[PDB]
Amino acid sequence: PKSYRNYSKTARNPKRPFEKERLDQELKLIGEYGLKNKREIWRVQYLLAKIRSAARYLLTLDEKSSKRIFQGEALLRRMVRQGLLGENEEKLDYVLGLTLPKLLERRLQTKVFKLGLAKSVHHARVLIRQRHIRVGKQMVDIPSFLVRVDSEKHIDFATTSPFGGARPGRVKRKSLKKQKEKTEA
Amino acid sequence: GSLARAGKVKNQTPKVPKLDKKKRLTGRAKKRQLYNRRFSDNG
Amino acid sequence: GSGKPSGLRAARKLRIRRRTQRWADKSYKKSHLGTRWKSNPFRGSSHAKGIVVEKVAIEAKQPNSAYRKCVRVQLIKNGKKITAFVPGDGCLNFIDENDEVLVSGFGRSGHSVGDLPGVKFKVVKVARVSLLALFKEKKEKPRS
Amino acid sequence: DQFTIRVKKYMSNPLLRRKQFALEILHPNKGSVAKKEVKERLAKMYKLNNVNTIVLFGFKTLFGGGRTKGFGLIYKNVDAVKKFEKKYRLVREGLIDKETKAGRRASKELKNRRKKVRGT
RNA sequence: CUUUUGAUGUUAGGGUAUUGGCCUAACAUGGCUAUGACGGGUAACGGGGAAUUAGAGUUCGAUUCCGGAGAGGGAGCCUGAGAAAUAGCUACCACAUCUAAGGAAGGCAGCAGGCGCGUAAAUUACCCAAUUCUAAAGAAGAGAGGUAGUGACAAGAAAUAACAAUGCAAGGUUUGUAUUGGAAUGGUGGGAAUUUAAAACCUUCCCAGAGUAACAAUUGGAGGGCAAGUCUGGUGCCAGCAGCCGCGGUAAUUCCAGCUCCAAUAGCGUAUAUUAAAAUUGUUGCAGUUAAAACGCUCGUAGUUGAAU
Ligand SMILES: [Mg+2]
Ligand SMILES: [Mg+2]
Ligand SMILES: [Mg+2]
Ligand SMILES: [Mg+2]
Ligand SMILES: [Mg+2]
Ligand SMILES: [Mg+2]
Ligand SMILES: [Mg+2]
Ligand SMILES: [Mg+2]
Ligand SMILES: [Mg+2]
Ligand SMILES: [Mg+2]
Ligand SMILES: [Mg+2]
Ligand SMILES: [Mg+2]
Ligand SMILES: [Mg+2]
Ligand SMILES: [Mg+2]
Ligand SMILES: [Mg+2]
Ligand SMILES: [Mg+2]
Ligand SMILES: [Mg+2]
Ligand SMILES: [Mg+2]
Ligand SMILES: [Mg+2]
Ligand SMILES: [Mg+2]
Ligand SMILES: [Mg+2]
Ligand SMILES: [Mg+2]
Ligand SMILES: [Mg+2]
Ligand SMILES: [Mg+2]
Repeated sequence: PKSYRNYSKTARNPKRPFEKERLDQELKLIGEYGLKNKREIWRVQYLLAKIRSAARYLLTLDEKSSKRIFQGEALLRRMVRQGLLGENEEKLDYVLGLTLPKLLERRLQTKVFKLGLAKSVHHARVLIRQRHIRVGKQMVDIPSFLVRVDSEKHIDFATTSPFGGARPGRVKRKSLKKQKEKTEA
Repeated sequence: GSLARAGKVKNQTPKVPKLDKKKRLTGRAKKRQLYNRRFSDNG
Repeated sequence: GSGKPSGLRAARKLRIRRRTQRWADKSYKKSHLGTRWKSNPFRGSSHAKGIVVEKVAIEAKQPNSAYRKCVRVQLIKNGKKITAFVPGDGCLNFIDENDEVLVSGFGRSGHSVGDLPGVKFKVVKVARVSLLALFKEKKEKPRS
Repeated sequence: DQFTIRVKKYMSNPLLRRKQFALEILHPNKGSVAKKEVKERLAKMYKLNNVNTIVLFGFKTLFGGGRTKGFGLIYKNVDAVKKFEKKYRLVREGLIDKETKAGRRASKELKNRRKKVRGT
């Protein structure tokens, strides 16, 4: 038989592919938050969009309808966890008011850029891919990673990086050292 | 009529070969470059 | 009044009229009549393989003035003779007078395309090499 | 040598004669530890005079190094292990080996039995 | 339309594991139908579902599960609790293999594999380790099943740099971009650790290990629709492009090139189908003086609709 390991599309395409304004917006987003394609943006939109849809559905139901209170509450909690809302704006009408910036902010690369670590967004991204960075014990080499506020404070260079204390341990620095040694002897 | 003329114009045109270029940037880098060209310094 | 019945128990009429009328829609008729499979060379398919019978010119529609290079081919599947326009600046000569051509639609289901009168088909492979590839030439060369 | 083994969902089981557990090997920085050392450590932990009542398996080393999960099985005595461990695991451990080339030309041989009073 | 040939019923039976025109006999003359019977078609197995939808819907559903059916085609049996079994049997038909010509056996819509058909689809692989079944039931078997192999069907993540100096640039000192040059790192190559039934991958560590980081991004476009050139040559109503409108008759922003740019990017085109776009099938929700469309007119059965209380 077929496997049961079901799989799903994470990103819908646009609809109108050469609308100018939209394109420009996308480009701006890419610039600001160091993203590789429009695909990343689309993916994040999709992520946002599902949530938004859920919120809308919840709002269609009245308060103290069981579903609304439970599912809506859960959604709100999730949003809070994600670092989308926080203290002031936790009422389910607010989770609609999320935009793409709010979501992109919580990408790991963005966070890295914010919290010193690298001079740029691009730099941060490359750092992340190059096996530096850790988010509480666990290393992580995907820049997309949506950091939750619980594990925002616990971000730094990993245990095993060259610039997190674990030898120059490179093709470069090590090679240079070797060369120096050779020169000496 | 004439199937004799099939492949006229292409044949006629002089073959100018491509040329060396600075190996282009790709993905993220390219996007960054585009952004720079459009909005950042020109804006 | 609306035209249609809007009774609560009206559903039979509503369904039935729609069922009869659907058939006025041209597209729907094209989809759901059985003559599709009968009266179509590809017989409900994307492409078809046909050996060539005649390299032939076709004079364009009046305003434009060209002789478009077609290939009258016989489908192996169906035994059907059809003209298939060959793309490229000089891609009639890239095929042989008897070559196993793989021919696709032109882009408009059955309906004919552009300057051409009644050639609904686009040869897009000869002796298993891609016509496009041959046209580019940097990619490939026709094996025989 | 700087590696702690933390031993999780440990479960005595006297239906078999074994202790099951999940098994996380924290080895910050210095990556990967061989099974033998782990076994030794386990032995040290649980008094456990002889090393080869311990069967370890499923050691995944996790992304980034530093941690490494596994499954520990610890039997009462070697006899117990012999009795209810599957042969492959035993072989891996090094208690036995039958390198028997039965194959699945065995199957062919079997189906070539039509009329038997056959050694042949 | 069904009814001699059981169509509908009643009686009596026969038969069945049991009910039953299921079959027989005898007797009624019923039964279905415009709320579509009976035919015909389906490129029809049904359903759970799939795609696509704001909401309706439209299409698809051979295909992970459930059910049905079939083992070349019909038919017939034996065994057995259970088969009208097909890696049981009998027979015929249609294919077809061996034969010393007397006979004999044979059925991949099991797994691989092959020819054919075709637009169209993988290895004659390893194993019972897991999941299960069967057994005289841990201990044996299992092409059930699993594991690899092929695999751009789909689906997910994600490299192809980054950074700092001066040089140059523009902006109200900072961003941007040409020289240098130390850091970073996968990839790729080899060992291990592990993984696994045994390997292979995954991850893991250790050696190797980028500057044109040749470890070289493509695909399709740049008149409009539609993001991007009235840039350079070639062609000259020719060749060609162009889904559509159009371009080409020596300035072609459309052909053929080169350069530059744009989009999506390890993907991007083409084709056929389908959904949306389609309030272009309209229940929501179309239109009918003149655009397609109020029956010539009235009566009228079903149909739909029906004052207040
Ligand atoms: Mg490392
Ligand atoms: Mg009778
Ligand atoms: Mg069928
Ligand atoms: Mg089905
Ligand atoms: Mg079929
Ligand atoms: Mg067959
Ligand atoms: Mg049978
Ligand atoms: Mg068989
Ligand atoms: Mg047979
Ligand atoms: Mg097969
Ligand atoms: Mg295929
Ligand atoms: Mg088993
Ligand atoms: Mg199988
Ligand atoms: Mg434009
Ligand atoms: Mg085209
Ligand atoms: Mg010109
Ligand atoms: Mg051009
Ligand atoms: Mg439609
Ligand atoms: Mg609509
Ligand atoms: Mg209309
Ligand atoms: Mg009219
Ligand atoms: Mg009238
Ligand atoms: Mg009436
Ligand atoms: Mg009333």
